[PDB]
Amino acid sequence: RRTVSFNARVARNKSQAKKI
Amino acid sequence: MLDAFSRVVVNSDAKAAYVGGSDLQALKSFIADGNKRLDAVNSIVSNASCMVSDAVSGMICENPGLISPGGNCYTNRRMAACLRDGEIILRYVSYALLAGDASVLEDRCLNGLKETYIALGVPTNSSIRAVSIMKAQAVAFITNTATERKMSFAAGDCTSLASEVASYFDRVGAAIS
Amino acid sequence: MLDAFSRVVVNSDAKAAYVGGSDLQALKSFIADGNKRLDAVNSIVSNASCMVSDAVSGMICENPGLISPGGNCYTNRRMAACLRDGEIILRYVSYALLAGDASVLEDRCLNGLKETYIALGVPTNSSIRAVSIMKAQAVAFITNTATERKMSFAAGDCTSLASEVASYFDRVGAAIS
Amino acid sequence: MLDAFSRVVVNSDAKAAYVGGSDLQALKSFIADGNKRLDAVNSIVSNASCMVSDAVSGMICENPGLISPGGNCYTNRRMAACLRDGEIILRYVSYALLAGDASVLEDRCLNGLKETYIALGVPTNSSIRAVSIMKAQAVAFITNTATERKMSFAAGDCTSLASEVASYFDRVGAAIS
Amino acid sequence: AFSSIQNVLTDAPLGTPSAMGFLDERTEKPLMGPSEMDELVYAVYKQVFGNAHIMESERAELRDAESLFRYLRDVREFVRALAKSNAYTSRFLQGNQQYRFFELNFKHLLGRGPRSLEEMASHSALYAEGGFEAVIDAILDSDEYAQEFGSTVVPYCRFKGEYPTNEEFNRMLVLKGANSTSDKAGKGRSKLCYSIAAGCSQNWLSMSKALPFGTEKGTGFNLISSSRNPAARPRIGTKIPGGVVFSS
Amino acid sequence: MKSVITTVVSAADAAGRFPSNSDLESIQGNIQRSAARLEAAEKLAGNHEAVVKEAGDACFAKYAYLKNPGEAGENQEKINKCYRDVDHYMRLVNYCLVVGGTGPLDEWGIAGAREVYRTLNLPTSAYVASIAYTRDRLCVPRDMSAQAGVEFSAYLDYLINALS
Amino acid sequence: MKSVITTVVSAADAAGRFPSNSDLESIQGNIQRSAARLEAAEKLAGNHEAVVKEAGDACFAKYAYLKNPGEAGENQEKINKCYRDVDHYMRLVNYCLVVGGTGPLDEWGIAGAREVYRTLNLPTSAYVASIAYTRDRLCVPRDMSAQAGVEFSAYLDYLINALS
Amino acid sequence: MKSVITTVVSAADAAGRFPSNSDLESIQGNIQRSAARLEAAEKLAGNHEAVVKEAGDACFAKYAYLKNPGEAGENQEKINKCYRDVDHYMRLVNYCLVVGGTGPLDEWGIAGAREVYRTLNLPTSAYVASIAYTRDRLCVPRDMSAQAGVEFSAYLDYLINALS
Amino acid sequence: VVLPVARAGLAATAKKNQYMGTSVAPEIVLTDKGSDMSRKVKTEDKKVAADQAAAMGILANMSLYASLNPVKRMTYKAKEQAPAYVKKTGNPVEDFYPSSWRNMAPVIS
Ligand SMILES: C=CC1=C(C)[C@@H](Cc2[nH]c(/C=C3N=C(/C=C4\NC(=O)[C@H](C)[C@H]4CC)C(C)=C\3CCC(=O)O)c(CCC(=O)O)c2C)NC1=O
Ligand SMILES: C=CC1=C(C)[C@@H](Cc2[nH]c(/C=C3N=C(/C=C4\NC(=O)[C@H](C)[C@H]4CC)C(C)=C\3CCC(=O)O)c(CCC(=O)O)c2C)NC1=O
Ligand SMILES: C=CC1=C(C)[C@@H](Cc2[nH]c(/C=C3N=C(/C=C4\NC(=O)[C@H](C)[C@H]4CC)C(C)=C\3CCC(=O)O)c(CCC(=O)O)c2C)NC1=O
Ligand SMILES: C=CC1=C(C)[C@@H](Cc2[nH]c(/C=C3N=C(/C=C4\NC(=O)[C@H](C)[C@H]4CC)C(C)=C\3CCC(=O)O)c(CCC(=O)O)c2C)NC1=O
Ligand SMILES: C=CC1=C(C)[C@@H](Cc2[nH]c(/C=C3N=C(/C=C4\NC(=O)[C@H](C)[C@H]4CC)C(C)=C\3CCC(=O)O)c(CCC(=O)O)c2C)NC1=O
Ligand SMILES: C=CC1=C(C)[C@@H](Cc2[nH]c(/C=C3N=C(/C=C4\NC(=O)[C@H](C)[C@H]4CC)C(C)=C\3CCC(=O)O)c(CCC(=O)O)c2C)NC1=O
Ligand SMILES: C=CC1=C(C)[C@@H](Cc2[nH]c(/C=C3N=C(/C=C4\NC(=O)[C@H](C)[C@H]4CC)C(C)=C\3CCC(=O)O)c(CCC(=O)O)c2C)NC1=O
Ligand SMILES: C=CC1=C(C)[C@@H](Cc2[nH]c(/C=C3N=C(/C=C4\NC(=O)[C@H](C)[C@H]4CC)C(C)=C\3CCC(=O)O)c(CCC(=O)O)c2C)NC1=O
Ligand SMILES: C=CC1=C(C)[C@@H](Cc2[nH]c(/C=C3N=C(/C=C4\NC(=O)[C@H](C)[C@H]4CC)C(C)=C\3CCC(=O)O)c(CCC(=O)O)c2C)NC1=O
Ligand SMILES: C=CC1=C(C)[C@@H](Cc2[nH]c(/C=C3N=C(/C=C4\NC(=O)[C@H](C)[C@H]4CC)C(C)=C\3CCC(=O)O)c(CCC(=O)O)c2C)NC1=O
Ligand SMILES: C=CC1=C(C)[C@@H](Cc2[nH]c(/C=C3N=C(/C=C4\NC(=O)[C@H](C)[C@H]4CC)C(C)=C\3CCC(=O)O)c(CCC(=O)O)c2C)NC1=O
Ligand SMILES: C=CC1=C(C)[C@@H](Cc2[nH]c(/C=C3N=C(/C=C4\NC(=O)[C@H](C)[C@H]4CC)C(C)=C\3CCC(=O)O)c(CCC(=O)O)c2C)NC1=O
Ligand SMILES: C=CC1=C(C)[C@@H](Cc2[nH]c(/C=C3N=C(/C=C4\NC(=O)[C@H](C)[C@H]4CC)C(C)=C\3CCC(=O)O)c(CCC(=O)O)c2C)NC1=O
Ligand SMILES: C=CC1=C(C)[C@@H](Cc2[nH]c(/C=C3N=C(/C=C4\NC(=O)[C@H](C)[C@H]4CC)C(C)=C\3CCC(=O)O)c(CCC(=O)O)c2C)NC1=O
Repeated sequence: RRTVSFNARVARNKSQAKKI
Repeated sequence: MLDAFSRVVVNSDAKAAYVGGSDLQALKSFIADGNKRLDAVNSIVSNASCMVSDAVSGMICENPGLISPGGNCYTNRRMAACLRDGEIILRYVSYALLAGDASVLEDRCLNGLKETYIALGVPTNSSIRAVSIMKAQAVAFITNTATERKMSFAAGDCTSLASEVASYFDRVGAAIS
Repeated sequence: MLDAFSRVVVNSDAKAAYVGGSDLQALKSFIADGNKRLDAVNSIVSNASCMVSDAVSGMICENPGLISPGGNCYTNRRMAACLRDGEIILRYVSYALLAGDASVLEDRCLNGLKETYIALGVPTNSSIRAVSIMKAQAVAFITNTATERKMSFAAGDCTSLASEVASYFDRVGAAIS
Repeated sequence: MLDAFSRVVVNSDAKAAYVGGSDLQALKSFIADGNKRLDAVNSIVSNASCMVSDAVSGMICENPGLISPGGNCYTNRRMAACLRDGEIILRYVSYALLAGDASVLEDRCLNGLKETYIALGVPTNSSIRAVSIMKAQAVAFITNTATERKMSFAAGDCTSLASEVASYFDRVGAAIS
Repeated sequence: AFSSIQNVLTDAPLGTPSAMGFLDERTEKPLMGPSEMDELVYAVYKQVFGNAHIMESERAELRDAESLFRYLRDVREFVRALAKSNAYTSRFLQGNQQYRFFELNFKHLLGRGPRSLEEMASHSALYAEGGFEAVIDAILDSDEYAQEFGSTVVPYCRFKGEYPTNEEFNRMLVLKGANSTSDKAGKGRSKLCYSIAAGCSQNWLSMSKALPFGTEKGTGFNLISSSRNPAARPRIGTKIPGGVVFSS
Repeated sequence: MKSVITTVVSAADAAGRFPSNSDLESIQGNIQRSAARLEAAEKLAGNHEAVVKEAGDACFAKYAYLKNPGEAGENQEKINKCYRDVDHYMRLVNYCLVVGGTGPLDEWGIAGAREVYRTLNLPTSAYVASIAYTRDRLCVPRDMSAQAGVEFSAYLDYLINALS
Repeated sequence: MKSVITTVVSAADAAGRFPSNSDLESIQGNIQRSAARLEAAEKLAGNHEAVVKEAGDACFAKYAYLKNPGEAGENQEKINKCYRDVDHYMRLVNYCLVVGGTGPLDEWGIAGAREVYRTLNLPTSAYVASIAYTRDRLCVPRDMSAQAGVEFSAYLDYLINALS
Repeated sequence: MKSVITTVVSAADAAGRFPSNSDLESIQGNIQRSAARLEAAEKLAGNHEAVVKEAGDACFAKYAYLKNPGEAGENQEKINKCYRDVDHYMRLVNYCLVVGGTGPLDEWGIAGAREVYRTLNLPTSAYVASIAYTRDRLCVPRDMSAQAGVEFSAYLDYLINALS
Repeated sequence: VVLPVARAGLAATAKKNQYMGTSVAPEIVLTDKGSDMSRKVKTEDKKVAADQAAAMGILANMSLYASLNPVKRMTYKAKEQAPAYVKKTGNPVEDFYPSSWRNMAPVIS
């Protein structure tokens, strides 16, 4: 249930880097 | 963990000695017969799936109450856990034959194994019997005296590797007894 | 954890009684000498890294078998762990000096300290020396009887706090013996 | 005659031996720098009654639990027995400085010493503290850096002998550790 | 890696619906809704805290970490926010020893027990360089947390079958207990502290209390001693045709 | 420790795998390179008194401020505990040439070593002045062979870069 | 009661003589070892309701068949009679640590035990599994001192050999 | 930024709680020491150029091996950087008197300081030979108030106990 | 079949050296009058003796060194010594103030 192609806090990063 | 060269330098560290030419003649013959040590461990890992299933079902043959109601190899749930366990034991004694020192078998596999088995209900006299079959399977592949499966080696004696791996299989019985 | 005011509360909660004026004179005197308690805490934490360096290396002087091969303070990894422990005993005593109560020293630092040091194999007759070398150095700066590092205090009697710290350092020595 | 100087020790009784003026003149040309070494052992044994009087009292000077009621240098006679064995250690070190080796010290004075002190309940963590005061006196008296008393020596350097007589005092400290 | 106990005799692990909701651009997750939400929060409260039985005036100080959890649906950030709380250090840091605090971080945040003294001493190497928050974020941002739980499921005690040491399974069974078992019952006093630093193992009755229903909890004990003798050298002989060979 | 054999059997243990053919290809290289580093091991074993004698006084020639009073090399017992702590390091280079890995250095001689030398005011620049002296004192066809010198010097400057 | 005192008196009462120098020499051993076995006794006395709960669960863990319909632990009023009979045995070990010999275990726990448990179909191997669990769940400096555990685990070994 | 006011609001936010009147009393003590630690603030800030001229040469008085070619302070641009790297700390001690806390030394001067002086081989013994000068240069009825010399000599040896 | 006292008394006689408890020690005396034919060294053997009287110049002076230490009467605290057994009579001028401690007082000079 972990689904290996996944992250946790670069998911936080790139939504506040594509806006930059 | 340690190997056969690390075992010598922790003996000399109790004396603060240097590993000199008196102590080095055991290590100069470990590298001299070092081709035969590699030649013996792919005689075991090439036959390891046949070795586990023969040793576990050969333990069922001499003890048919393991597969009756109330035996601890009864259902598919318990029989696959017994087949997994004998593959773990054969894996750690192939690490120990490769290193040349039984450190990694004794702390990772065998340390605390007796308390798992007397909490899960695993019979230890028949578990020793499955290890003691695959000890005899391992000495027959190394000395090339198995009835099927003649492998292609070079000529000489591997009689000190066959009794080194027989002492690694004897530590498994001494740790769950 | 508890302090000097909270031990008076939890002893009179056990009797279902309000804290009267007959139990306040041990606490009204505590805030009267409370400035010179704080004046004597920072004579310990400002000299702390020299005290642990002296108390460990004086334990090496009295017991020279700690740095023999097979000694407990032999190699560099075991030497730095001994320097880290004497800073921890000094850290928890200097909480209990600040709080005026040996609650927080007892159940975070001394809780199971004896059973840890047996299992590691730390010698208990040398580890009581390192808490007693720095016991004498902690009654040094309170009584201002230091050979080097004279510190500029105000004049008066501080032998109540010097005797209170000597109670706290033997609470460690009664815990690991 | 140096081989005969081990004859007077091995008989377990009293025998006196000496060298002449012409015999020592052959001795100081045979061995290296022997005028310093006879100046080394004369500087100790001229002050040997003050050295064990200061070291055993210096052991109480920082550890007064030995003269506490319940200690081991209490009741009138154990203090006299401790002063005898402090003087036993000083004559074997100064003979090891004179003979040039520790070969008479570790077998006739330190062999069996660790098991004797733990049989009697002698605190061996404080006897190493009494040896290190006698080590600190000895390197002062060899190098003439003793503050309260200055002898008259020929000029030169004696730091090889002071490192030699320091190293015999660690061998006493290594056996009782 | 078969593990005959795990989804057979226990339950299935709880958690969020999927991890593909983060790549969805009109949402953040399959939105659970406040009956499907708070019963997952009941399982994080029963796992990070043991069975601590937190009151109504202790949950009010955790009001802010749930309100972020029902918008940002990451489970790992909810566990990180609950371990830096006052309610996590007043139960597991305040009146305990140092290896009692460390052995409960392996229970509450990994579902296993510590395998070594070298692994345990490196957690006190992180206490010296940042306090207790350096221990907690290094467990959470580890590789072992990423490839077992992730952002999706609660960190549960997992029967793996293929443990890297056999002793790791033993210390997991001592750490979790039955379901009527919290972790304040010792007065401080780490249970695994003697066996980590010496290298011995645990007691068989303390492990078999925490095993599931249907797994022979206790049988197999001979009435002689429960551990092994390291100094014993037994003679184990093999029959050949002629005699008996003691390959020792 | 860390060596060629403990690398490949702990890489195999974390995957749950048997010893494969790539793991036995590695320990063939332990067989082929062993005659180099067991010649540099047994040369440093029978010559360790004279190579720590020369490494000890090259420390104090570059740093004669240590024999100022109050410093590290104050008296003769502190000179003698300096020659001991560089004879400890040449023992571990002999242990690393025998094992064939950096294992005995980084957990008997480097682990904790920055912490204990910072507290006890020992400078690390005096420790690296001794070890770098023996790396230039080696010459190629006299003191060992040309391949034993590459093994012996590589364990010397692994110790240098760990203290720097 | 078999003790140190009642052994030397009965050996002299049967011979008709006064207490001699060897009979007083053995009461001296009752003084040199009373310290170890009495703080093994008050440790057991203050923590007895937690130990017999943990011990009595070890017989219903290994021998879980006893709660089947028909056996000795069939209903609820027979389960607490097992916890009562284990608390009886731990109370008698506390008496043997007080007296100084196996007297209260002989006269009150062991004599007539095998005839009772055979007549009432009680398996003696499960009055043992609760006792043998208490014997190996004993840590050497944590639960008591070193010599207090030698005394405590010798009356447990006495009861194990007497029920087998 | 560890100080008196942040640690009573980052332990109520970490408690998830309003500030009650226990951490209202915790900065009643901030009023009382603010008259004394701001006395030592501008007494450093008008005198800072002389007290690093008087402390910075004392490491070049103690350690004259630093000026040797091949060592650390081998030319004047390294000397001029060295008086800059001790005027940074006297700027940082001036902030630690203003904020009432160890924050601006903890995150700007000692944070990661032990790796940069190791890799560049700048000896840290000469850094705390210079803070130890100004710990032993202050005479308290002349230089400041009696309580300001407490607070000046509390943040100087806080640097010494953090750099060694 | 074995004798335990014979077999262990012989094993403790060859391992333990015969020379430990006898308290002998090589006493070295140097004589030097400046000339060359005056410079003997005499390494003879003497059983050294426990000097009973000069220990009271060490045991008493350290007992009043540690009496006057303010910070070694704390962190080095002595044990709780019981009084000898004299029998209480009933009159307090013999019980509280006995004849061994009658009119004794310290005078500091
Ligand atoms: C009850 C059922 C039952 C069995 C399953 C077998 C089980 C079995 N196998 C072997 C023994 C063996 N088993 C093998 C294994 C193999 N041989 C090969 O050639 C294959 C590659 C591989 C998988 C079949 C080997 C190599 C030996 C020993 C050599 C020999 O048989 O001579 C032994 C002898 C071990 C001993 O002497 O203690 C036994 C009991 N016997 C039984 O009575
Ligand atoms: C690295 C070391 C290492 C091991 C040695 C094994 C040890 C091991 N075996 C089992 C678990 C088990 N092991 C067996 C095995 C056996 N029962 C028998 O009757 C046979 C004699 C024997 C097979 C040869 C069985 C039947 C179970 C399952 C018990 C059950 O279902 O209740 C478990 C419990 C974990 C689980 O299955 O979920 C563990 C840790 N695993 C490891 O990680
Ligand atoms: C990377 C993988 C790898 C391997 C699998 C082995 C493969 C291997 N084995 C041997 C070599 C050998 N192997 C054997 C072994 C045997 N002969 C017998 O009759 C016995 C049955 C058996 C004992 C186990 C002997 C006796 C030699 C020659 C002795 C020696 O040179 O070591 C040799 C050296 C001879 C040659 O080069 O042809 C090699 C390369 N080595 C490796 O590097
Ligand atoms: C074997 C080698 C060996 C040593 C390393 C020293 C170690 C040492 N130092 C002190 C003793 C001391 N230690 C300090 C502490 C310090 N001194 C200062 O001026 C600084 C502020 C601070 C760290 C440098 C002080 C002030 C004393 C003197 C006694 C005291 O005042 O406490 C004591 C005895 C304390 C006692 O028992 O009363 C010992 C054993 N002694 C040895 O025999
Ligand atoms: C909360 C309080 C608290 C402490 C007091 C220490 C206690 C402590 N010390 C060590 C660990 C150790 N402690 C010592 C200490 C010493 N050996 C000696 O010879 C001296 C007598 C003594 C120093 C004065 C050593 C040498 C080790 C390492 C043992 C080893 O590596 O084999 C460990 C093992 C795990 C770890 O390393 O963190 C623990 C818990 N740690 C704590 O968390
Ligand atoms: C912020 C931290 C902080 C401090 C560091 C102290 C600083 C401090 N110490 C004392 C004050 C004092 N300090 C001492 C102590 C001593 N005098 C001696 O000669 C002994 C050696 C030593 C005993 C340990 C005494 C006796 C007083 C006076 C009592 C008092 O005014 O409370 C005072 C009151 C008046 C004064 O002297 O300045 C202050 C402000 N207070 C604080 O709030
Ligand atoms: C040549 C061999 C030789 C020695 C090496 C010394 C060693 C030595 N010392 C004592 C005997 C003793 N040694 C001490 C000494 C000390 N107690 C202390 O607290 C101090 C640490 C230390 C003195 C500084 C004491 C107090 C006794 C007497 C013990 C007693 O009477 O109870 C004994 C008596 C054992 C016996 O007689 O059976 C011996 C062999 N004496 C020797 O004859
Ligand atoms: C048993 C009788 C006996 C002795 C006691 C020695 C005595 C002795 N030593 C030296 C001579 C000397 N003695 C010393 C010794 C020292 N100088 C120092 O600065 C140190 C303090 C001290 C070392 C411990 C030195 C350095 C010389 C000169 C070199 C030498 O002659 O060896 C001289 C010649 C001095 C002169 O020319 O007048 C004599 C008589 N020899 C003996 O036969
Ligand atoms: C630590 C930082 C922090 C904050 C600043 C607040 C801010 C905040 N509020 C809400 C979440 C919410 N906030 C409100 C509040 C309101 N809606 C209204 O119509 C009213 C005008 C207003 C009350 C004054 C409501 C109703 C929700 C829940 C919305 C929902 O049901 O999905 C959420 C989302 C988390 C959740 O899903 O519950 C956040 C982050 N909470 C925090 O954790
Ligand atoms: C274990 C490792 C090990 C070493 C690295 C060497 C190190 C070493 N070299 C020399 C000693 C020497 N080494 C050399 C060799 C050279 N000098 C030069 O200038 C040339 C660059 C180079 C030629 C290759 C010479 C010429 C001497 C004698 C002069 C001297 O003292 O340097 C000595 C003194 C003892 C002796 O002469 O043998 C030692 C210990 N020996 C060892 O046992
Ligand atoms: C197996 C690896 C291993 C080591 C390398 C040593 C490391 C080492 N050296 C010293 C101890 C010391 N080391 C020195 C060393 C030196 N002084 C100098 O001028 C130079 C910096 C250097 C010599 C080249 C000195 C002077 C001491 C004594 C310091 C003291 O007394 O505090 C100590 C402190 C304890 C002691 O005295 O033994 C330790 C742990 N120990 C080990 O187990
Ligand atoms: C002073 C010493 C003293 C003792 C040691 C005990 C011994 C003892 N136990 C039992 C009695 C018992 N013992 C058990 C125990 C068990 N049955 C099981 O299922 C398991 C085998 C085991 C749980 C531990 C049970 C169930 C009984 C009651 C039997 C019955 O009532 O039929 C009885 C019969 C009378 C009774 O019911 O109590 C006696 C005399 N009583 C004593 O007075
Ligand atoms: C008077 C009777 C009596 C006994 C017979 C023992 C038996 C016993 N041991 C433990 C308790 C324990 N006993 C051990 C065992 C050990 N501890 C270590 O550190 C060692 C490594 C190892 C001994 C060698 C451990 C680790 C526990 C804790 C188990 C737990 O987690 O509760 C407990 C539970 C009480 C507790 O919480 O501590 C009991 C009753 N204790 C007693 O009071
Ligand atoms: C803000 C921090 C600050 C300091 C730490 C001092 C540091 C300092 N001290 C002196 C300079 C001096 N300081 C003193 C004072 C004393 N010397 C003693 O020996 C007495 C014990 C003590 C009296 C309290 C004296 C006598 C001089 C002149 C002598 C000298 O040090 O060169 C000077 C040169 C200019 C001057 O006199 O001020 C400086 C910058 N000044 C500062 O501005």
